[PDB]
Amino acid sequence: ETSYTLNEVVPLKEFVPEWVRIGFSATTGAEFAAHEVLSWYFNSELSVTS
Amino acid sequence: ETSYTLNEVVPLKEFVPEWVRIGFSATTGAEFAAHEVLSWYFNSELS
Amino acid sequence: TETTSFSITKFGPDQPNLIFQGDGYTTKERLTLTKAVRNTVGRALYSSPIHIWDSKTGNVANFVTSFTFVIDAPNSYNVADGFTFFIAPVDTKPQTGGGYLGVFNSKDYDKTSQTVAVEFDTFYNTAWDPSNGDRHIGIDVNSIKSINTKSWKLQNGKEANVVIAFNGATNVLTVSLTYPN
Amino acid sequence: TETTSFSITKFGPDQPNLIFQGDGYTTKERLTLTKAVRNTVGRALYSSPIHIWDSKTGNVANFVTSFTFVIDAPNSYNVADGFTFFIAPVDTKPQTGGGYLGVFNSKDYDKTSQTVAVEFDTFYNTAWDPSNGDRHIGIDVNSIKSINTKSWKLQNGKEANVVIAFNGATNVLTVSLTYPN
Ligand SMILES: *[C@@H]1O[C@H](CO[C@@H]2O[C@@H](C)[C@@H](O)[C@@H](O)[C@@H]2O)[C@@H](O[C@@H]2O[C@H](CO)[C@@H](O[C@@H]3O[C@H](CO[C@H]4O[C@H](CO)[C@@H](O)[C@H](O)[C@@H]4O[C@@H]4O[C@H](CO)[C@@H](O)[C@H](O)[C@H]4NC(C)=O)[C@@H](O)[C@H](O[C@H]4O[C@H](CO)[C@@H](O)[C@H](O)[C@@H]4O[C@@H]4O[C@H](CO)[C@@H](O[C@@H]5O[C@H](CO)[C@H](O)[C@H](O)[C@H]5O)[C@H](O[C@@H]5O[C@@H](C)[C@@H](O)[C@@H](O)[C@@H]5O)[C@H]4NC(C)=O)[C@@H]3O)[C@H](O)[C@H]2NC(C)=O)[C@H](O)[C@H]1NC(C)=O
Ligand SMILES: *[C@@H]1O[C@H](CO[C@@H]2O[C@@H](C)[C@@H](O)[C@@H](O)[C@@H]2O)[C@@H](O[C@@H]2O[C@H](CO)[C@@H](O[C@@H]3O[C@H](CO[C@H]4O[C@H](CO)[C@@H](O)[C@H](O)[C@@H]4O)[C@@H](O)[C@H](O[C@H]4O[C@H](CO)[C@@H](O)[C@H](O)[C@@H]4O[C@@H]4O[C@H](CO)[C@@H](O[C@@H]5O[C@H](CO[C@]6(C(=O)O)C[C@H](O)[C@@H](NC(C)=O)[C@H]([C@H](O)[C@H](O)CO)O6)[C@H](O)[C@H](O)[C@H]5O)[C@H](O)[C@H]4NC(C)=O)[C@@H]3O)[C@H](O)[C@H]2NC(C)=O)[C@H](O)[C@H]1NC(C)=O
Ligand SMILES: [Ca+2]
Ligand SMILES: [Ca+2]
Ligand SMILES: [Mn+2]
Ligand SMILES: [Mn+2]
Repeated sequence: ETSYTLNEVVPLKEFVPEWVRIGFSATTGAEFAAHEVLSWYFNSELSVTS
Repeated sequence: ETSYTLNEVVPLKEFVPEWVRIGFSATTGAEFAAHEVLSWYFNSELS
Repeated sequence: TETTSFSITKFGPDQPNLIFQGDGYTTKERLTLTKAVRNTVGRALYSSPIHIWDSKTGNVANFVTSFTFVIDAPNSYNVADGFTFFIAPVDTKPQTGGGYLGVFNSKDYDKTSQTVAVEFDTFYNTAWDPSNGDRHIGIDVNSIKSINTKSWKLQNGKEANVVIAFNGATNVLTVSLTYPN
Repeated sequence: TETTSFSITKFGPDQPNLIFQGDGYTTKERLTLTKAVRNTVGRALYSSPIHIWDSKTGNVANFVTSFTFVIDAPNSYNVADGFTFFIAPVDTKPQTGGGYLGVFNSKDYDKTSQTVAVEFDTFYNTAWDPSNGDRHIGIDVNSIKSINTKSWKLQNGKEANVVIAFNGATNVLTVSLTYPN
């Protein structure tokens, strides 16, 4: 039982291209653990007029 | 104001695979015309 | 639970979320499947595979698509060949052109097709189109000889708002073409 | 309004929505990025590209992603290295593994990286992680050093629900993880 929240003002347009791919990434090194995603939902909406 | 409707019964199960790819198509032959689309919306809700 | 959706108002020069086949491309906010050119077949499928039905439960998906296509014809006396919205296997590739709308082969029920397809046929093909000729909406399943038809009066140069839903339960496919004017 | 959505709640052997990179695979109905093995990198991407912003308007998208994840370590003391949700260019390939989470190649600001990522880092890397040495949720952008972090108590084997949202107007990314029970 515990919850964490974080948020930073990130101006996405100047770091990422108009078109982008999204997804998950996980790694291991000298030490390790198993990472698994049990579910995934995503919704993006973008207006098209200045 | 002019509509056309047609709703037939068709079991997709018996015909298309579980994973399909949807899209548009158009052709010509001896006769022709320009077939172009302007907007496209889609939504699947499978439980 | 397993949803998939997308809305595209304008198609840019580069349309990443689409896979173009045949002579299909884009030009000025719109998607162009064919030009007013003899013999051509241009298709455009959405890039990500869709989960239509689950075997484990037998549930089918409910879905609704909507769009605004348009047929540009110089002379309204010799229009061809049509337009389609198909549901085909992931690895779908363009098939026979012309009267087959680039989706089917032969007028017989070939199981290999696995592609249902609603169409807006704008040209009379004897061995598979309604005897009275007449352009028409038409549902298909593994063949070009429509499973049912509805005469349609082509309104050249005029865009047409179409909606197409499916009830995975009652398995009823409702095609719907309306001219905004 | 350009839009893209999908829900997945049962990954399968043949789960075509995704793109698997590295040692990523879909087993036990769950998306498996890595297992309890050394030096591996498992990434999975949604097949369809998404339009995050537009040039001829300057409009930026508005989005939300919700996912449940599980980091199961054999030993709760020695855990490494981290999970991550990322936004990268259309043709991303796995980058440096290990402490670099597979999405970055260095600590310096790599302008050409074009990758922003919300990381859940379970291993202290003295070279660039927060001095306190706590597991943390961090927001990276063009480098493995987070521009902001929040200490987080990893619950070995328990599933946390994460909710990340982005407001195109105020441009504030929001991330929330919650361990029910
Ligand atoms: C009990 O607990 C102990 C304590 O645990 C610690 O404390 C707890 C409280 C908790 O916080 C724990 O989380 C925490 O770990 C355990 O002891 C600790 O164990 C750690 C695991 O090994 C260990 O950390 C590791 O350190 C090495 C680096 O050590 C050397 O280098 C340091 C600089 O980085 C330097 O400062 C050190 O001094 C040291 O240098 C010398 O090393 C000699 C031999 O070790 C030693 O004799 C010398 O004395 C020493 N020099 C001096 C002056 O003393 C580091 O490499 C590890 O990092 C990798 O994993 C972490 C995540 O786990 C990643 O963040 C990181 O990116 C690394 O990831 C990849 O690891 C791969 C291997 O797993 C690399 O590969 C190699 O491939 C070749 C190919 O043939 C070969 O197979 C090698 O064997 C592989 O290693 C991989 O390579 C690099 O990346 C790739 C992509 C290429 O770019 C390649 O070119 C690169 O080289 C690498 N990738 C990357 C990107 O780095 C890790 O941090 C702790 O130091 C240790 N002790 C302490 C006090 O913490 C104890 O083990 C536990 N016991 C049990 C039974 O469980
Ligand atoms: C004024 O108006 C008049 C009248 O218009 C009509 O009436 C008005 C009122 C209105 O209703 C209009 O809509 C009406 O059109 C107009 O005159 C009429 O014009 C029509 C158009 O030219 C003519 O019809 C054509 O007829 C030809 C020949 O006869 C057909 O019918 C036979 C009996 O059914 C049949 O057996 C024949 O095989 C043939 O089909 C026909 O070829 C035309 O069909 C093509 O076009 C239509 C529409 O675009 C399309 O639906 C068809 O599918 C077909 O499309 C493709 O067209 C291209 C380009 O021509 C073809 O390319 C050639 O292909 C070959 C090789 O292909 C074959 C092969 O050998 O392998 C050919 C084989 O026959 C075929 N076999 C079978 C069983 O299909 C095979 C097979 O499919 C293989 O599997 C192929 O994969 O393919 C070479 O490569 C050549 O180099 C290449 O050029 C494609 O083959 C073809 N694709 C396919 C899949 O078929 C069309 O039906 C009317 O007859 C004509 N006369 C009258 C009195 O109406 C007049 O011109 C107007 N004038 C003015 C000034 O405006
Ligand atoms: Ca026809
Ligand atoms: Ca780390
Ligand atoms: Mn027909
Ligand atoms: Mn970090």
